[PDB]
Amino acid sequence: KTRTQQIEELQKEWTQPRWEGITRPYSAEDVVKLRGSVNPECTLAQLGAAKMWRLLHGESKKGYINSLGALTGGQALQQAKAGIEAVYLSGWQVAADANLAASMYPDQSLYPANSVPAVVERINNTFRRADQIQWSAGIEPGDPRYVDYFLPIVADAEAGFGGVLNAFELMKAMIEAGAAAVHFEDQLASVKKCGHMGGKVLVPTQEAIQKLVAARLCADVTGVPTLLVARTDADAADLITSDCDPYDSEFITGERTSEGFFRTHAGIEQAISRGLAYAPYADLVWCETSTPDLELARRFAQAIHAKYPGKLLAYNCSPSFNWQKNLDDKTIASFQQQLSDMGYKFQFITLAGIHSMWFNMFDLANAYAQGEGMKHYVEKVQQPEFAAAKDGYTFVSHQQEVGTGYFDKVTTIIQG
Amino acid sequence: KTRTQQIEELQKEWTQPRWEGITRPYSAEDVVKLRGSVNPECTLAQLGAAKMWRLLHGESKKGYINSLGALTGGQALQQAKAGIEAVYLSGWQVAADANLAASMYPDQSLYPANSVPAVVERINNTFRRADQIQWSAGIEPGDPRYVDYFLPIVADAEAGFGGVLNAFELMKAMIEAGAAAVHFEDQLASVKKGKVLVPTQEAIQKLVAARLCADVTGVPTLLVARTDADAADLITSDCDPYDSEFITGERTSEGFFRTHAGIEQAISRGLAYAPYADLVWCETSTPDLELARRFAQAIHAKYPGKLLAYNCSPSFNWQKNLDDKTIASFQQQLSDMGYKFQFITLAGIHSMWFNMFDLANAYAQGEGMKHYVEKVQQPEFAAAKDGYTFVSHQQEVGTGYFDKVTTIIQG
Amino acid sequence: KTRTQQIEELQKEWTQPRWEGITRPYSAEDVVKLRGSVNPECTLAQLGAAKMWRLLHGESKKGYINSLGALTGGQALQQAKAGIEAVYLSGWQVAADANLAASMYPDQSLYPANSVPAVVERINNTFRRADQIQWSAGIEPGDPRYVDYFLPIVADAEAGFGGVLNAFELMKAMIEAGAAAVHFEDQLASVKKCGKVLVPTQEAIQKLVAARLCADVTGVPTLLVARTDADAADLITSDCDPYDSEFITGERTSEGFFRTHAGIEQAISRGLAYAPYADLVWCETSTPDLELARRFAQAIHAKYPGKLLAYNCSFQQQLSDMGYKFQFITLAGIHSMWFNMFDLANAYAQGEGMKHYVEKVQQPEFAAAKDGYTFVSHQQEVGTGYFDKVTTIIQG
Amino acid sequence: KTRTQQIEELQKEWTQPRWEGITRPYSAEDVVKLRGSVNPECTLAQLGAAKMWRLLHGESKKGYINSLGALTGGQALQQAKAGIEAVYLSGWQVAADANLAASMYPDQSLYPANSVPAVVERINNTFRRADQIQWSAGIEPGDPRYVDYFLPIVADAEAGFGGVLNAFELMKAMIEAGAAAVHFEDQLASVGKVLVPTQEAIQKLVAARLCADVTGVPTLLVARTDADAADLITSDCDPYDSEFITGERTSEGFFRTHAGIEQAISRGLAYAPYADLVWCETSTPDLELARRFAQAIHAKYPGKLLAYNCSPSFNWDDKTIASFQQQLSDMGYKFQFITLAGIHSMWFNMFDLANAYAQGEGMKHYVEKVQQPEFAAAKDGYTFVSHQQEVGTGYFDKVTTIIQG
Ligand SMILES: [Hg+2]
Ligand SMILES: [Hg+2]
Ligand SMILES: [Hg+2]
Ligand SMILES: [Hg+2]
Ligand SMILES: [Hg+2]
Ligand SMILES: [Hg+2]
Ligand SMILES: [Hg+2]
Ligand SMILES: [Hg+2]
Ligand SMILES: [Hg+2]
Ligand SMILES: [Hg+2]
Ligand SMILES: [Hg+2]
Ligand SMILES: [Hg+2]
Ligand SMILES: [Hg+2]
Ligand SMILES: [Hg+2]
Ligand SMILES: [Hg+2]
Ligand SMILES: [Hg+2]
Ligand SMILES: [Hg+2]
Ligand SMILES: [Hg+2]
Ligand SMILES: [Hg+2]
Ligand SMILES: [Hg+2]
Ligand SMILES: [Hg+2]
Ligand SMILES: [Mg+2]
Ligand SMILES: [Mg+2]
Ligand SMILES: [Mg+2]
Ligand SMILES: [Mg+2]
Repeated sequence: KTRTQQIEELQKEWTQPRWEGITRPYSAEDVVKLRGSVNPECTLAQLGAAKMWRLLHGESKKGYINSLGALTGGQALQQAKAGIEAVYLSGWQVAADANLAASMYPDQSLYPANSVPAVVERINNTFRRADQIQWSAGIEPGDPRYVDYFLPIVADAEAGFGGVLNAFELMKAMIEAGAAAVHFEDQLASVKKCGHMGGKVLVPTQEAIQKLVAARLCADVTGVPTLLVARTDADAADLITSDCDPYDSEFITGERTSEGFFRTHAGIEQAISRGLAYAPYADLVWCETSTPDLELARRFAQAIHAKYPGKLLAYNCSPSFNWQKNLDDKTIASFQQQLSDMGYKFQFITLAGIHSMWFNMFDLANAYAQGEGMKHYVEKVQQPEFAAAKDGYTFVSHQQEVGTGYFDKVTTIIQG
Repeated sequence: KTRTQQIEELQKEWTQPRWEGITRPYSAEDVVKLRGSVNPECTLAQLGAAKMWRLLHGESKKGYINSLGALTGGQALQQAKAGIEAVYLSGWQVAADANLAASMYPDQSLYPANSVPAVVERINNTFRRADQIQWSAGIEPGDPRYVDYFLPIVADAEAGFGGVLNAFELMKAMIEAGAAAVHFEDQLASVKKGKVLVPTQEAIQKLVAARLCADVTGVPTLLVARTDADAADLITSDCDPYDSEFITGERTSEGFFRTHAGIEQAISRGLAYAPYADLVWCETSTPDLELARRFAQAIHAKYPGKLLAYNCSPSFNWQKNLDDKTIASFQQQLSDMGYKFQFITLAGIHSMWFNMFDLANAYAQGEGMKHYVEKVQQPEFAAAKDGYTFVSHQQEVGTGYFDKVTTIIQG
Repeated sequence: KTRTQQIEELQKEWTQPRWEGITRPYSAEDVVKLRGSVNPECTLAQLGAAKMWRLLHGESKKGYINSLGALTGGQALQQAKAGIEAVYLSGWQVAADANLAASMYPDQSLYPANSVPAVVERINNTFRRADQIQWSAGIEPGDPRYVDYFLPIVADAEAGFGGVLNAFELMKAMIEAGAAAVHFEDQLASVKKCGKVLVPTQEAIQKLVAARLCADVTGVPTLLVARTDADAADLITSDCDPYDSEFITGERTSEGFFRTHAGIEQAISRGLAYAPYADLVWCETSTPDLELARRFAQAIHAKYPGKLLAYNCSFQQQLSDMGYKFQFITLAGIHSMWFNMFDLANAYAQGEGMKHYVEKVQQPEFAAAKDGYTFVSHQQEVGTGYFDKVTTIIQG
Repeated sequence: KTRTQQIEELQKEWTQPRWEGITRPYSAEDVVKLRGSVNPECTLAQLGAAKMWRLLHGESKKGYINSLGALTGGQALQQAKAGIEAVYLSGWQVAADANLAASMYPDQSLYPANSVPAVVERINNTFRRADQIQWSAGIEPGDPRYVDYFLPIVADAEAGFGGVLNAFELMKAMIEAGAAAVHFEDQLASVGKVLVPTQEAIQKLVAARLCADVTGVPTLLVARTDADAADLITSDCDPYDSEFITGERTSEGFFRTHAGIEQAISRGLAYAPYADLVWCETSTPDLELARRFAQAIHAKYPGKLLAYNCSPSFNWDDKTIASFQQQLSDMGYKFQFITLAGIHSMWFNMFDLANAYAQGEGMKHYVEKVQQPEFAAAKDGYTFVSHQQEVGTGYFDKVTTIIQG
């Protein structure tokens, strides 16, 4: 395709409804000059981004997408079998038990920058195998047992691991691996303040914006309409690294710490001002929260929507607290539905996969180690599995689940 | 430390009780010429082997070690916290969800040969973090709240991924990562159509190559010889006269020779591998007591006290029969037969995959937070009384430890 | 695309000239059932295959492709700049200084099976960068200074590291990483007893088939090179294949291997058996011998006229006339690297340090500039200017 | 070993000559509390650190150590056979052709942080193999042909890839892989170059020293300053920098400073008490410029080890070109190195070879450019002529032999 042809096709694409309300501080010619003469296709990223966009605009089963953090390809596989519509890939879970340094870390961006994309690839590879198994058995799209295994993957890009070029390279790796959406945040975890009423440190609004622009540019160069999730940690961060951006002057207290940080007035107002600033550069806005407060959620949503009506929002929980300690059972039950009616169409439990995994190993192990080992394995795992069969669980047939049937057909064809 | 002194040491070490009944077809001098002038220490491998040996000879709580396959450092950590004494690292689980090709594979040796070792390192790194957290908090060995995190790791080396040098290099990767014990099998999974065995002498050479690597590194790693002869009715060649009684003479189109699958063949291989390994294992698909008693009696008629290992996948609805009473005492009856190391190979993957399915099937339907509270958070809070500490997730992964490191540096 | 539709597109493509004379023991239907509902695009593999084919059928500059083994993306970069048309990726070099076990090994298939594909990926990434630098600076295709950086990569899959499924997975890795051609051999390197050991003919054929099936499943027309080590191997693992009976003496070794009559006659029967399943046939050799080369070629062409051959290295022109259209020195990259490092360091260690660096490297680099060598400007070569543009665009 | 014994041994060790002039803002008890009850041995790191220290204190052949940037284990191997006493591992070379993202990058800390440590491991493994070959052939320390393959490795940690914890973890990976020395800098390539406040740069040097102490290995720490060409600084939080801070702030919010040898010297003097070596990065080779820095450093810290580099992006009179490294040695620059020697050697020669080869009469140029010169060099110690042996074919043949009885 000629350069001029590529420029014209982009200019036209940015007029499409997918890009309504999105701001780009660069031109189509800027994008096309960074591509090179050959631009490799990223099939899974293309499919994931398209699918995610549709689910967020009327095709989800419940009107909203609710996800659970997953740290292995196999956890994501079971989610797809259970009916989950999008996979959430948590950086925290990766730091603790699935990173490339092969170490257990706390959530402070200590792992090698290419660790999340590595997990994205594992998940997509698992999805491909399942799809192959299914296709080779002749079960085709639109069959009474046809499971669509390619769930869009939402991945945690932390703060980009450095400057704008670092965020640019990480975005590229996420896309090449097949992620459907990526989230960037405005706190600098690498410099969290120690001691004295310390905590998370924000970067100036402008710096956080350049990272979103860096991720959008990389996406545009590759030609995939990847969803960009702008996250703000300003609700709880009362420290900023600098006062260079006039937009933040109203939250700057004047006091300075020994590191050179400037104190700010933390709270929903600062969160709202970050939310509004990132809105035109992202497809989804997320305001990090630590408590299940429906009223605060409404307020945050109303504020963003007064300026950007219909803007898509995301809502999380780790969860770090005891929901039952904070709320009554009926509110716990209708929590996600209420959020959805406020505009939170993407909701998730960030650490569900690790809590699920670690707790169940502990539970089985604890009984097993005391004796009567096989009875515990039978009562805690096998019996529950047989009962789950009715619901779509097929791992009871463990050889087939991992491709044994698929590879047998390969073998038979080769020696055919 | 010089060559002669190294030679002298080895010779003396081999007269120690650890090596009783063990045959090595080479010399101490052969071992030392393969070492180099500098031989890096393997602290974790050393500690795990010595501990694993002690547990198998009287220091285990129940008289036997019962394990569960783990595929993440975190699963292992929870086992350590629950009182498990050794970690079993299954090749099947790695092929399915934790290998270096980042792909889901069936159990046919398709993943890159350095994958199990990578998981060993992950596990030991998880244990190193837990131990540091504990130590930083002032809790030391002897202290009643001290938890010994360095559980010996038993790893799956399949058939070595090639010839003797491949097996030699794999053993080496295993030891440098810190495995305490390693198992090698006599089937050739790269051709599973049923299972296919290699000649008895070929299997023995792989065991020899593994033992040689360990002696070169200088670590007493435990070697587990596994035989798949109970289910293998094919052999690659008739070159070994030891195998002639099971070879009928019939050859298949692939050039393989038919044999007679059964405990008789299993017994023959077990007897041949015995003098070369610390433990002997006859892989089974059916957890069957009479079969197990028959195998152990056979081995023990010839090598009294030989330590055995027993596994189960286990197969679907296997308990479908044995009465509940046989199911509950199953592991104790085995221990009395000599099976001191028992393990459920796919426990970890079943545990993980099923629970994710269970949580997600309910959550995808609605009332999402209720299901999370009822299936996870509530049960977690109730297990805190038993030693589960992940209820406080930030402390578990080292936030407190690293915050302290930051503090020492800043001030 | 529909299953049936996919099946039809496959039947039709197998009638095209690209596949004349190639045998496939399976059906299109078989191929399609293994694909899945989604088959990711492999852009670089497609381009590499299409280009390697065209170069072998009239578009090379000299009527033949001569390559040099490369072990780093940078080495490949310099080759592209100097005018080479195809990159040769040696497994021996990978085993010695570029494998995923991070160790130095002899050539005995000791390294992790995904190691070669990892280097294929590095080379392709280096090429993408050079291309981006050139494109971002305006130089477009057809420019009097435009260098086509996407050189087809020929990579060594050894014996596929195990059975038919491992070869299948290895081929998949090669293709996903962007290889244009891959070679499989009939010796079992993991068993070189204290010479070479061949596997029955049917076994080597099963691997060629597995390799071709994966390429067909991916939809990429990757070139498959069948290599035979039978010219020097006098040992075989088994006598199960009737086709090999005439070379088998009956003598058997302590390992249970059968002695065979090695020589060109053994190489010719393997060459002939593999011909229909491969795009190129290669009978590995150690010394340049035109008469031997002429004999192997006449024997293959008597049954498969036109069959392209590969030649492990006016010498070159006659070979080319005989059909040896792909010629290469497998270990050039490592000899080039280690020798020059030794040269430079030997002198440097003695004294007059900067003088030796200037005469052995700087001066010569300067003279090189006139021939298309651009690394004298190393900040630019590595993309400092490309990322400068990225930065500039993001910040305004 | 007891917590108490550990603290005690640690204290006595800090009074040893290895540590004179070095400041540690933390106590022995702090170190031991971060260790864990089991502390795995780091054999290669111990050997390389001890050896590097000895070389720098009289045991080198020429009075100074001159190195060349290497990016593959094989390149290091040839340096060992060539007489080089220390291996230099450049981050620039790693960015361009040997990083874990498998991509070619400019030198702006864009590659995965565990990339350099991965190359350290490759180099040490190659050395292990070369040593095994030798030992298995009966050759031992003292044999007229015995080569000491374990050269200390000097490795580039750039700026630690983040905050103090990233720097801590990076150092941990360098030591576990077996590096003998590591360099950290005060610029922010992630951001001409921008410097960080002096206290921050120092915090990274302490983070690295702390990890080494916890591991129990006396690793060498090289403090590098980029202040000779840096006119920007991220903040004015450190009074120690106040005199170079002009007052004019940039649009990014960075502050302008007065760049020059005077800036480098103050960074140089501020890092001295925390590093084992001090290095003031340089673009142009000026002896006088190098003399002022050295003298200036020594006024306050007599006999402080200094390091000096050459890209050389340059284009170097012949007499001064030939005595250059001899003169620096006299100023106190005991560790000298050509950072990109490795990549230019490799890339240029492949260009030279391929260029000739592509034209025609290929076999001819290969023989003339590589093979003939290799035979000629065998005389001087080059052994790759016998390539099967160099990589261990003979060592693995012995293994096979012992195994099959
Ligand atoms: Hg892509
Ligand atoms: Hg603090
Ligand atoms: Hg990009
Ligand atoms: Hg600013
Ligand atoms: Hg919020
Ligand atoms: Hg939530
Ligand atoms: Hg070790
Ligand atoms: Hg070893
Ligand atoms: Hg035999
Ligand atoms: Hg059995
Ligand atoms: Hg069992
Ligand atoms: Hg692909
Ligand atoms: Hg394939
Ligand atoms: Hg056969
Ligand atoms: Hg030949
Ligand atoms: Hg040649
Ligand atoms: Hg270590
Ligand atoms: Hg450390
Ligand atoms: Hg400061
Ligand atoms: Hg300087
Ligand atoms: Hg220099
Ligand atoms: Mg996160
Ligand atoms: Mg297994
Ligand atoms: Mg090869
Ligand atoms: Mg550097």
